[PDB]
Amino acid sequence: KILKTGDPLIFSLGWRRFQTLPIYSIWDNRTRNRMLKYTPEHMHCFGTFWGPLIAPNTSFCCFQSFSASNPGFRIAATGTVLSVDESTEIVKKLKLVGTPWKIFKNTAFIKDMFNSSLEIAKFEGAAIRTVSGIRGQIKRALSKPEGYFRATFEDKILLSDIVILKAWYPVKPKQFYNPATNLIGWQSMRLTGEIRRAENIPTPQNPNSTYRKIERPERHFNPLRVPKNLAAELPFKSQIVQT
Amino acid sequence: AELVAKRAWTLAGEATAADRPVNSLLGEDMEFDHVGKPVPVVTEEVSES
Amino acid sequence: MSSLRHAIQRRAHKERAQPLERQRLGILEKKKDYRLRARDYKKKQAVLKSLRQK
Amino acid sequence: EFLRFTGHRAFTQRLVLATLYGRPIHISKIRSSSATNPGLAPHEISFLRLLESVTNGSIIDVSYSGTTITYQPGLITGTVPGMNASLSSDAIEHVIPATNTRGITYFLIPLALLAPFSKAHLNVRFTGPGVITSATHGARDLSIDTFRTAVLPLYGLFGIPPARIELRVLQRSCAGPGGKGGGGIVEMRFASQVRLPKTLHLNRRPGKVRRIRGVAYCTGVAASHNNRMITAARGVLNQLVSDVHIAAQYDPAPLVAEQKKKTGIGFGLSLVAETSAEGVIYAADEVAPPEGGVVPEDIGEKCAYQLLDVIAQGGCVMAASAPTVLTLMAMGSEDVGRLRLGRRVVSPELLELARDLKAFGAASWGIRDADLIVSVKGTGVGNVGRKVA
Amino acid sequence: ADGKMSKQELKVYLSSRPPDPTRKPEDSAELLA
Amino acid sequence: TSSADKNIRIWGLDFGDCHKALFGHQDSILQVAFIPHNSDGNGHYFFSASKDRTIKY
Amino acid sequence: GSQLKRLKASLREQGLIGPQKSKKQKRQNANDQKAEALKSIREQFNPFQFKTNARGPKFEVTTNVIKGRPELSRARSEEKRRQTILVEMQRRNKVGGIIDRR
Amino acid sequence: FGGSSHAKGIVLEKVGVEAKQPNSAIRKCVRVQLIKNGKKVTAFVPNDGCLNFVDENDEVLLAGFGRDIPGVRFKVVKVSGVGLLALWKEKKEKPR
Amino acid sequence: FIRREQLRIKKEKDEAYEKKFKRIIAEIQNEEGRAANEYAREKAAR
RNA sequence: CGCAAGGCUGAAAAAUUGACGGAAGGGCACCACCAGGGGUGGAGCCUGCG
Repeated sequence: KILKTGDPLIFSLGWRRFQTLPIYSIWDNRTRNRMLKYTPEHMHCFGTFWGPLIAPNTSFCCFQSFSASNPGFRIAATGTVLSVDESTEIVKKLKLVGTPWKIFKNTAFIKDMFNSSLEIAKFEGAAIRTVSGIRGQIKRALSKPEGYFRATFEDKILLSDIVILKAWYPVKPKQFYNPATNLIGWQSMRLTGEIRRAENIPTPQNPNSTYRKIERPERHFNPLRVPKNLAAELPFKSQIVQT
Repeated sequence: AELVAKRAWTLAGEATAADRPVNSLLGEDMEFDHVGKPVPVVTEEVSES
Repeated sequence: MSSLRHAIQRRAHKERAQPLERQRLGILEKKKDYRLRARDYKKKQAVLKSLRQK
Repeated sequence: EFLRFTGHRAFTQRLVLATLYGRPIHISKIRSSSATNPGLAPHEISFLRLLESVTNGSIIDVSYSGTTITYQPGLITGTVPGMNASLSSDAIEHVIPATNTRGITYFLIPLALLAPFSKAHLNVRFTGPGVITSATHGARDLSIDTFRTAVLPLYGLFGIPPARIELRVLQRSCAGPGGKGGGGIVEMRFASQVRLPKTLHLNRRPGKVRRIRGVAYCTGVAASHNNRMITAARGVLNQLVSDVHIAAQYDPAPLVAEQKKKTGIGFGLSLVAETSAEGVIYAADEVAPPEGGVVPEDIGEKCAYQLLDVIAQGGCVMAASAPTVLTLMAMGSEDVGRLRLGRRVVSPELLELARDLKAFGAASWGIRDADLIVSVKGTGVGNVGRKVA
Repeated sequence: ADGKMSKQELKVYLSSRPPDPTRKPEDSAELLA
Repeated sequence: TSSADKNIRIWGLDFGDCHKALFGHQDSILQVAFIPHNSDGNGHYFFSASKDRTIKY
Repeated sequence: GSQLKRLKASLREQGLIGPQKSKKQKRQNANDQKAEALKSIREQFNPFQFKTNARGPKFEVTTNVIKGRPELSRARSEEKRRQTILVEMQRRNKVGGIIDRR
Repeated sequence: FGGSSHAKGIVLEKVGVEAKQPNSAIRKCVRVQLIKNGKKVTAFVPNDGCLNFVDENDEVLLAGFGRDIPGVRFKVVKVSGVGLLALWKEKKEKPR
Repeated sequence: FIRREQLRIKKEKDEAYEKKFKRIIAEIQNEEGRAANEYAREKAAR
């Protein structure tokens, strides 16, 4: 199994065995320490938990459940302690997603993104982006429909497009700490799959999120439409001949 | 119960305007990129210089 | 290089589709379709600018 | 809240050892006797502010009377660009108020012995009205020149290299009106963060004191003052040493806010005798009284007499820098390190440091004869947070 | 007064860096060229 | 301290710092004098007489 | 009149710009203020530092015209933002502080 | 180096750990200190994800690099007795 | 205000990063190429 | 690497050609006269500026 962030994990680290719940975060391209949602297969990601402090470059092992009825390979993760701190800087991407309302040549009005002109005035000048790749900038809050705004893009966007704003919301790890006092007895916090199978709730699945095959028709464009005054003003060697 | 419960709108990756409450952006502290140079406001040291 | 990458390094990243609540508006234009749209518009504007000069 | 201390003696040593060992302290009954100004002193509360600024996760709590604080320490981060400053090369500003009587080396000595055990660099910049860069009458604080070329070579002995220490003054100042005041700003940049200091060994006799070099500084007085001081100090030390050389330094005046005023008018001298053997240096300083107006030749003779006193007295390290070298020796690895103190060097501050280390959890010290060799067992803590790449 | 040290001793002592302790037309060919 | 370079200096007499050099006469200032009694509340006032036919309070 | 002409007339009235007087005219001046008036001159002849209306008051009431300084107000507001918003942006994630109850 | 074909070393510090682009050669290069002679030379880890197995103060075998920083001569072959390509291929665990 | 502060910080941070890594890559290339040319000279003399 | 990089010190002239005017006479101006026209200013809405 892969091992999710937020789900608890029994760390063997120092003399301590302790069950804590970590936060898995990649170091994006050495810029921001972006929070992942799973550990990557066959890749070292950073983790971050709330436990006792150990001098770094100290290796550790990491299990999921101390049970003999595991059919295969009880140890889950390995690694080494990188550093210790208080108040880590883990950061997760939050995308504010909106929809175009009226589309002019460059300035488009974008509707289903904010709720009020106060929120737009906070996010004034922000780098807004289309799914297609068109960049743009939030210019001005719009008055009459409350929650819409004017954003001047790079080129003309389409009504089918989706207009995103990629903010970075900080995520703090939880401060949970079980000691794995095995000779006395201890309560072991379960995993999310065991919780869902026990208390009978299905896993959340979005149909807009599940990948599909996209049927793209071949893009054919209209021919050139020359205006009448220009087509009547240009000279004889380059005059348009249409029967 | 926290692990099994629904994610907050800040922890969902795509937060459209139907999910969150009304003025819920003002309570958050996010960083984001801006576009273009701002105009320099004329301050008294600038006018003196 | 190219031998220093696993098959999971080589594995393709899939493209998301238009949401089903919004599929009536057409296809979700991504970078490839946007490149086609921009090429056609720049070509038509180049012909129109040459016709205006002439 | 857990560990319990009393009194206002060795207050900064107690807070710094609490930060370094991670042991939460509770210091009670600061000024029980004083009815006029009970509670914490302004330099003490400004050191609390500086400790909160450079650490992270430390919780300091001063009581309503001001006579009891408690302190749960955190990690010494330094100037990280996410928590403490905006850029990694940015100097963390610290302002200390105008009602400050102690010198700036009262803040620099605990910060310099707490700085090699940090995570990032330390880039502290002491500005404000009450920043006196001189010696004080006070509790006889060291000057900036005395502090620099008398105690930072001891970090050079421990393996915290002084190639990366950058202590620079931008204005210099004495006390001024009474003991309060200042004005001269400094900045200290520790860029040399070590895991564990080396277990050093000061055992061989530092016999031949080869040379004397020094600094005579004047801020706000005529520049012939340091020349007269050099002639006085040379008239005393030319009976003993052929090469005494004392630099002369002069600054016009520092200005503080009230509309600015010029404060910190004074002059002082700071001699450093270098022994030919190893990193062994004896220092002495003397400053003019901030209202008195005494003779500069009196000051030069006074600092030369103090230097000959420290040369007569000291085994290897003087008692001004003995707590710093002993607490770094305690922070080193789990071996013994051997310092050679003089029998006259042992002081109540040094003894109180020994009591504080025994209370905190470091091992005791072994004292044998050779002046006495004191041998300290390291505790092997080092610095807690450092990004092992 | 003989307290004026030297530029080298000023460079070690009065700088920001603290002093570490672990130091102690001949010929016609050339003229034509 | 009244000099022949057409100014007077005020020194503090602890550390002897010049309080303010003040150029006040058009010619070489001959003499200066304090009023001795601070019984009237003005003992830090002084007169200065110069070759340009002026006294200045 | 012009701003140049009124500036010259006010400086001739304050005696800062007039003809080169002889030693006898300086004797008359030493026989027989101006910074307090020069402050008013340097405030009046640089009227763009402060915001004024042109019309004057709409309804005259008699009971016993600089209406705002935008330069000074913008600098003051930027100092307030330097003291609060930039400091919070620096200490985004900084836990614990000195709890001063006195 | 020396007279041998492979040298051993201590990884002093992974220089270029804060480089931006992933397969930069400044990201891949590692400053090591050879045991036999004592000098600090620089060596290439063969891959940026393979850099994560190289920890500080680990005994590292290194060989020549025979073919963005032209002139770094060595490449890291084994780390703590286990071959680095085997660690990258997830054949062996690293004994620490 | 947040726009001006973030743009100033981004310019200063990018300039400091570019300067530091130009220094690091230049020093590494200098030392390694010096030792490589010395070894090629000592090998060509054999 | 070397020089720059040592404090009679302590914040706020030029002129044989220059400084300032006056009187007379010209030229121009919907920031002037003359002839008219039109805003704003009264009530409500709101961007912006203070």
